[PDB]
Amino acid sequence: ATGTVSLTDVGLDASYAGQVSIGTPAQDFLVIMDSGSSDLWVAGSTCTENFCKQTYTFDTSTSSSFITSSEAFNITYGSGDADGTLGTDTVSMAGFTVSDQTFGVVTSTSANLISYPLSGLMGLAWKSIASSGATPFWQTLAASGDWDSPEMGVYLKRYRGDNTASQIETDGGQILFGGLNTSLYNGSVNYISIDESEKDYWRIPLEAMVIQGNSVSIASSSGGSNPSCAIDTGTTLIGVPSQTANRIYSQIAGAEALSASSGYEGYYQYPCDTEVTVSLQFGGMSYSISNADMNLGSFTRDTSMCTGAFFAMDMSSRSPVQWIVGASFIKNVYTAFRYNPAAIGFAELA
Ligand SMILES: O=C1C[C@H](O)[C@H](Cc2ccccc2)NC(=O)CCCCCCCCCCCCCNC(=O)[C@H](Cc2cccnc2)N1
Ligand SMILES: *[C@@H]1O[C@H](CO)[C@@H](O[C@@H]2O[C@H](CO)[C@@H](O)[C@H](O)[C@H]2NC(C)=O)[C@H](O)[C@H]1NC(C)=O
Ligand SMILES: [Cl-]
Ligand code: NA
Repeated sequence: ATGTVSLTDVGLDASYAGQVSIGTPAQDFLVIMDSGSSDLWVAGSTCTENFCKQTYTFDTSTSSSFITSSEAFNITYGSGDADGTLGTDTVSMAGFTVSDQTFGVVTSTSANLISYPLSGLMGLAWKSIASSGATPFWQTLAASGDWDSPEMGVYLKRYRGDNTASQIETDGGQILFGGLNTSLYNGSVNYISIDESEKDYWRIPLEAMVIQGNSVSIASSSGGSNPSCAIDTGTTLIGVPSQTANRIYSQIAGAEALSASSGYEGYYQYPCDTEVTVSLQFGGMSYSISNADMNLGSFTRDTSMCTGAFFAMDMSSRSPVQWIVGASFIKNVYTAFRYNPAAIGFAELA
C-alpha cells in the first residue's frame, strides 16, 4: 500500500506538519514531520504550559486503548527540549495504523518549542536515535512489508518570498509513504547510498559546495575531509560549523557575521540586492538553492543587508553530523528517504 500525508507549511517555511490520530476514539493533532529525529510526542491535556492552553492536547483519560507508564520521556532538540512520560496507544497516519505505538505525552517544554497549530512532533528517522527507545511509526510500516516500495517521498512547498503568504498554509506539500509521487518530480532519482553504520539520522556526505562560483573548503576539525549532513525536514535553515560559515560568507562581497550584541550571533548578512547563486553537490550532482530560500530578509534596521540561510553552529564531537541541511535546501528538490537499500535520493521538482 501507499498513503499520503498532506503538509501544512507553518511560519513561512519554518516547519512542515501533518495529521496524526492517536487513541480510541481518534484524537487528531498537527505534528511537525521531522526527518531529524525518531520520537512521536504530543502535548498532554494535563500540561499547564501556556502553549498547551492555546493548542490541541491529547487527553489520555478519554482513550480506551491508552496504556500508561511511569516511564520518563525527556528529549533534547537543537531548538530546546520536551519532557513528560511514555505511553502506548493506537496511532494512525496516511491511512496506516500501528496499534501499540509508544510515544511521549509531553507536559513541559523549553520556551517557544512549538505553538498553535502544532501539538507535537513525528520523528521520521531511525530507531537508534529514538529517546524513547521505541521503533518509529514509519519504520514499523517499512519493516512490516506494508509499503509498495520501501521509501517515503517528500515535497515541501515554498512560501518564503511570497509577500502575501500566511503563517499557516494548509497547501504546504506532501509526504508519500511507500513510494514516490511521479507527478511532483521530473527525470531520474539520484540515490546516495547509506551504509548499515549510518542508520541514525537520515544523513549523507556533502561532496562540495559552490557559492558565487567558488568551491568552498568543506573540511572541518569535527567532520574531517567531508561532513556528514542530516537531511532534516524539521530544521528551517542550514547549520554548518563556524569555520565553514566564515568560508561560505567570505565568497559574498559585503557579507558579515551579525554581532553578539544584535541578538543574532551565528547568523550572517550580506547585501540585499546580491542574488546568491549557491549549490550543494550530493552523489555527483549539483543541487541549486533558490534566492527565495537563501535570502531571509533584513534582521536589523539596516535594510540594505539581508540574513542568509546558512548559519554557524559548532556540533558536539559526540554528533555523527557536522551539517544540518533543512527546508531551505529541501524545498529545491523532491526527496526520497529509502529504507532498503538504505539511501537518500534527490530528483528535480516537476
Ligand atoms: O534536534 C534535532 C533536529 C530536529 O529536526 C529538530 C525538530 C524540532 C523542531 C522544532 C521544534 C521541536 C523539534 N529541529 C530543531 O530543533 C530546529 C533547530 C535545529 C538547529 C540545528 C540542529 C542542532 C541540533 C544538535 C543538538 C541537539 C541534541 C541532539 N538532538 C537531536 O539531534 C534531535 C534528535 C535526537 C537525537 C539523539 C537523541 N535525542 C534526540 N534532533
Ligand atoms: C501526487 O501528487 C499529486 C499532485 O499534488 C496529487 O494530486 C491531487 O490529488 C487529489 C485527489 O487524489 C486531487 O483531487 C487533486 O486535484 C490533485 N491535485 C493536483 C494538483 O493534481 C496526488 O494525489 C498525489 N498522489 C499520491 C499517491 O499521493
Ligand atoms: Cl552553483
Ligand atoms: Na567526515
